[PDB]
This record gives sequence, structure tokens and C-alpha cells, in this order.
Amino acid sequence: RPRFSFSIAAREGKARTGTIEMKRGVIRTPAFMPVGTAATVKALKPETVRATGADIILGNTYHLMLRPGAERIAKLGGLHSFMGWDRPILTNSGGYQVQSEEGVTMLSPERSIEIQHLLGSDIVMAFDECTPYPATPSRAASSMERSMRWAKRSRDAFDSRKEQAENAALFGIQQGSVFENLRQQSADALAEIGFDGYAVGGLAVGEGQDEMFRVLDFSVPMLPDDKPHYLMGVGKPDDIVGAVERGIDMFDCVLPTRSGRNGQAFTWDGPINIRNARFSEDLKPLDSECHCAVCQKWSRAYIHHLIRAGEILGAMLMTEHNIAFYQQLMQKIRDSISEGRFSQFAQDFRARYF
Amino acid sequence: RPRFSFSIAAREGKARTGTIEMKRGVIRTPAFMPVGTAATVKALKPETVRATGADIILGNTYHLMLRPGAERIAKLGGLHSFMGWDRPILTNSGGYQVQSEEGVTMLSPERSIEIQHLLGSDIVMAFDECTPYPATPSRAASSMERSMRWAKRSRDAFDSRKEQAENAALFGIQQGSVFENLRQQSADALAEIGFDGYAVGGLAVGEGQDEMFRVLDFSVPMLPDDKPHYLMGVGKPDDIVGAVERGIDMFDCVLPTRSGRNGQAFTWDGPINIRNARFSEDLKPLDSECHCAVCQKWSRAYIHHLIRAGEILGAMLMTEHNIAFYQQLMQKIRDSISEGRFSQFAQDFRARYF
Ligand SMILES: CNc1nc2cc3nc[nH]c(=O)c3cc2[nH]1
Ligand SMILES: CNc1nc2cc3nc[nH]c(=O)c3cc2[nH]1
Ligand SMILES: [Zn+2]
Ligand SMILES: [Zn+2]
Repeated sequence: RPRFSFSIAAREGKARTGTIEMKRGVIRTPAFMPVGTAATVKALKPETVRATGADIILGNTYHLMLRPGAERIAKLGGLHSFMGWDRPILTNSGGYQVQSEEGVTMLSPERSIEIQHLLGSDIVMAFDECTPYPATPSRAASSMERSMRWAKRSRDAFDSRKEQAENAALFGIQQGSVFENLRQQSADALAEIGFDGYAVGGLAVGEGQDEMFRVLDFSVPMLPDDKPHYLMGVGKPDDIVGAVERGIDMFDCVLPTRSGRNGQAFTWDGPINIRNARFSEDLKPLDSECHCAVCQKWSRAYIHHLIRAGEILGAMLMTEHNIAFYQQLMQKIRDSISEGRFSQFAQDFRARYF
Repeated sequence: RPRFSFSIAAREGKARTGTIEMKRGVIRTPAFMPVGTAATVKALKPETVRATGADIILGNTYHLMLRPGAERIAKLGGLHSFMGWDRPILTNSGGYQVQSEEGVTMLSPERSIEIQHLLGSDIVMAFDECTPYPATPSRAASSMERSMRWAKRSRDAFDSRKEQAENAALFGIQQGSVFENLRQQSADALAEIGFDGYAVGGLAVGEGQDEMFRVLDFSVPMLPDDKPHYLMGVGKPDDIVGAVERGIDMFDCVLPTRSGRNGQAFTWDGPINIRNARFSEDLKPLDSECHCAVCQKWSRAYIHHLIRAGEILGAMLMTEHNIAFYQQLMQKIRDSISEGRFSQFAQDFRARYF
């Protein structure tokens, strides 16, 4: 197993399916990464996370930087050991959740990269400035330029550290707001520095699906075709399908977990609010076709009662189902792309989903 | 499999070990019943409850009477089906958590018994009045007398209902506060009416272990030897050991679950507060010898972080460990009684535990 290898097995238009091989395992693309807020995927054991099909999880750096702090986790063996997940982990840089050229008061590109190293990240994100939406062309440019300088410092910091450089991968992040010329300049700078993967940053921050898809339309072709394309913070099932149609390989979102705990369940016929009185005596599973263990064993009526009663098992079951749903979605995307029927899949999906 | 069969395999002094056979399964005695507050054992899937060794759970009636109410659960197939636990369930009568000769305003003996039927209880508790502690002899007597009349009405109500009478068991509850003559009168009345099992009520309500053990000393021999003896609401590991020494066969308590969520873990060397700073970098499992899955896989330091962070996985892991601990305790009790070394076990236990 190499440090990092991305291989594309099949394509359909801009859509791709393939694999990322890393020392800790293989990642099927297009991939959905369950988000791990504070060294845990909320309300699930990692074995359950794995059981639903996840190949990789996202380790949120922000909360851990502060508690228990990255040096203690290092001391204890690294995040993998700590939380009991032995497969790849993608870590964020911490800046999103958190100002000068050096960094953010004190987190700078160098420190973010070190913290991700201390955590034992497999995929390290460059430290950037995610431009607020909307942004004037001037601010978007200044932000993007800074992020590209921070992008270079991230690379150098990553490269300085032998063990990191030899066992982990580094992804760069494109910025530029909604402006084509900036996105292109950003793509060029990132390509020039060179990364194992390229994220599309600055989206999923208030623009609406229509605008997001439009920026993806011109932005994703700007990134090296031969490397994974990661859309940060996205999103709804229909967001994901449309972004794959636009060439995105990787996703993360708190929706399935967080929405799960609030009572929202994803189904092929669209999302439902299990708290709604209409489900009080409904003996059907959350979704008719879902193959997850929750859907094999418990009814809507039971999960309705649990969530309304504030019971922890309610959060557990809703969360397991939602993450399972998302992975089933990703599998459906992968299969349909391999088979050259992804466009039909996307239309069929949106037709039933809405 | 019969409706109810209690068979004693071995004895040591007042201690006994054996089995209760019921249609939904076999129960190893002395038995600990995890408590199911609102159609769930908080933060655990029933398969996990089973995996830790529980043979039977306690279904709390009180919360369900109100929501979702016993008729809806009936409609949905009964509690077993609803929460996914196919093994025996002992239901309380609801009165403890909740005044006239008819009942409590409106829950009476007849209604409690019907509600337990609607839930599909395997072991039905007679509706009583648990005497506050301390009580004057006069009040204790009046309370006990009422409970015995309610005990008779419970039996008749249970017996009126064919399906209940043929598939479920009924336990009576001894009262009498700390007074020998009352306990005896109560034992006699209950024996006279006749039950499948006898609980010792009125304890675990403020008296302190010393007083409780003293009342058990004279009270448990008053109950039919050939039927299970259930100490309601007890308790700490050392409570349980001493009560088995006094002839108790059955226990329930919220301690392992509730204490678990608050950060208290049970160990053979006594209880610990995993929140304590001293466990921040402790890579040992919660307990050195515990065979549960939590202790096989996660460290004290990790569970320390989770509980402090308010994470749901923290409640899940603490709860799984504690219930596992309790079942291991019960297994140790059973084995040592069979082998005629329970007294040594109890001394060894208390020696290390304190
Ligand atoms: C939920 N939407 C969303 N989450 C994001 C996280 C990000 N991190 C780094 N850089 C980003 O541009 C960025 C954009 C994001 N949008
Ligand atoms: C935690 N202590 C405790 N929980 C109890 C529940 C009870 N239910 C019915 N009857 C009782 O006498 C009774 C006594 C109890 N003590
Ligand atoms: Zn499901
Ligand atoms: Zn354990």
C-alpha cells in the first residue's frame, strides 16, 4: 500500500468513479466522509460507522486543538488509537471554525499542519481563508491570494516533516468566490505548488444550490483531472448527486448526524421528520428499501417515541440510519457511473426524491 | 417452556442459585435486571443489553402509561416488539413513581394490572403502597394492610384475564417498614393469596445498608422458600452481595445506567469517577479484568474526554461497561454459590471493593 494513489476506473461525462489507496486503507470514490466532531462520530461506535460502509471519516481539528489539545492525543497514540478507528482520517485545518498574514489569533498554516500531524491525520488540509458570501471581487481576490500564500506555507510545512510527508497526503483548497477568473488563478497557483488532492472551498456558505452548481460548472474543470476533487461541507443528497455530475469525488457534511439527532431521517422519497405525529403508529421502517440494521429491526413509531422522549437510543438509531443512507447513495452513484447509467440514476433519483 | 417454573440448583446458607423458566426464556438467579426507562435501556440497543448477559430487563410502566400510553404500545404489538427485546420483561405497577382505598388519582390495582397486560409483561408486579421511611408503627401497619388488600385485588385482576394468567407470572410485595411483626403479617397474607414470586418492598428508601440488611435478616425467611425473592430498587454491588447472602434472588437498579451517564464506572477495586483529572492520560481500560467490549477496546483517557465533552458515545460506553460489570458480578455470585464458595467470594469481594 502506497502513501497515496488515485486511480480512476470509470467515467461518465464529468463524473468519475475509482479508488484512493493509502497506507491505512482504500477509499471508494465518490466518497462520503462521516464527520467526527470531537474524536467521535456522534452517537456511533467506529465499528458501526464502518459497518454502514464508510471508508474514511473526517476528524474535526478545531475542538480537539482546545480539548484535549493535540499534544495529549499525540501522547496517547494519535486519534486513530484514541477513538478506535484504524482506517484513513481526513483532518480539517481548524481555521474554518475559528486575523493577519501570519494566521489567526494563534493559529497559522505551520501550526495547523503540525496539529494535524500530532493527531496522525492521513489526509491533511492546507490552512486557508474561506471567503464569506457574498464577497466583492476585491475582497474575494485578497482572500484568495492570502489563501494561496498560506497554501504554499502549508506544503512547505508538510514537506519539512519527514514522517508526515512519507505517510500522509496533502490537499490544497481553491477559493475565488463566484468569480471565474479568480477560481482559475487559484487553480493555477495550487497546481503550481502541487497537491495530492484539490478541494473546492468557499461553497456551502449561503449561496443556494443553483449558484453553487454554477460555480462548480466552471471551477472543477480547472483542477487537475488526475487528482481527487473534494467539495468541503456538502451536503444534502441532491447536492451530492449534482456535484458528482460536475466532477466531485469527495464529500463531508454534518447533516446526516446532526439532522438525525434533531429527528430528520433521509429516505429515497425525501427527508422526513420522524417527530411528526403522523409517524406515531407507523410500523414501517424509516425507509422501505434501506438495508441498514435500524431499518431491519425498528419501526418509525418506535423511533418517533424515542426522539420525542429525548432518548439516546433515538439519536443512535437515527444517526446509524442516515449515515447508512448516505453510504448507500454513494454506492449507487459509484455503480451507476461504472455501468454508464449515472445520468439516468441522477434523474431517477431527483424524480423520486422530490 | 412453561408459564413459570423456579428451580433451585444449589444453596449456601441463605443464598441460592437456580433458574426461572418462562415462555420467553430462562432466567439465571441471582439475577440483575437492567432498568428500561421509557421502552429502552438508556443508551443501549437490546442486543447489547443481551450481549452483556442480561436474561431479563425491567420495563418501567410509569413513563409509558403517560407516553405513548399503554394502549398505543398494545396497538403496535406490545413492548417486546416495540423496543426489540424478545426475552422476559418484568414490569413495575407504576404506583411507586406516582390517594384512597380505590387507588391513586386515576391508577388502581385493576388498572395497573391491565396496563402491564397491554404492555405484554412477563412478570407483573402487584400494585402496592411503598411506605415512606421512617414510618411510625401505626402508619406502617395501615400502609401494609392496604397493600395487602391491593395485593388480593391484583391477583383477582390478573386471574380474571385468561391470556395474562396463562402466559405471565404475578409477584406480590411485602411491606411492613422495619417492624418484624408487620413483615410477618404481610408475608402471611401474601402467602395466603399466593404468588409466583415475592418481593421485599419498602427498602432502598433512605434507611442505610445496615438497617436494610437487618430487615432482610428477619424478613426474607418469612417468604416462601420455594419462590423467587426480589429486592426492589437495589442496588450497589455491595448491597447486592449482602442481600444474596440474605436469600435474595432478584435485583433491579438504575445505578449502573444513570451513574454511567454521570461518569461513574464500577470496578472490582471500587467505583471511579472517570471525569476526574487523574484519568486524563490513563490508557488502561475502565477495569483491569472486565471482559466487556468497552474494556477490550477503549481507554479511560478516551472515555474521560467523551464524558467531559458531553458526547453520546460516552454515555453508551460507560453504560455498556457498567451493565456488563453487574452481570459479571451476578455470574460470580452464581458460580461461587454453586461451588459452595460464596461466603469466601463475598469476603474477598468486599475486601477488594473497599
Ligand atoms: C458547510 N459549508 C462549508 N463548510 C466549509 C468548510 C471549509 N473549510 C475550509 N475551507 C473552506 O472554503 C470551507 C468551506 C466550507 N463550506
Ligand atoms: C430505589 N429504592 C426503591 N425503589 C423501590 C420501588 C418500589 N416499588 C414498589 N414497591 C416498593 O416497596 C418499592 C420500594 C423501592 N425502593
Ligand atoms: Zn435504514
Ligand atoms: Zn468493561
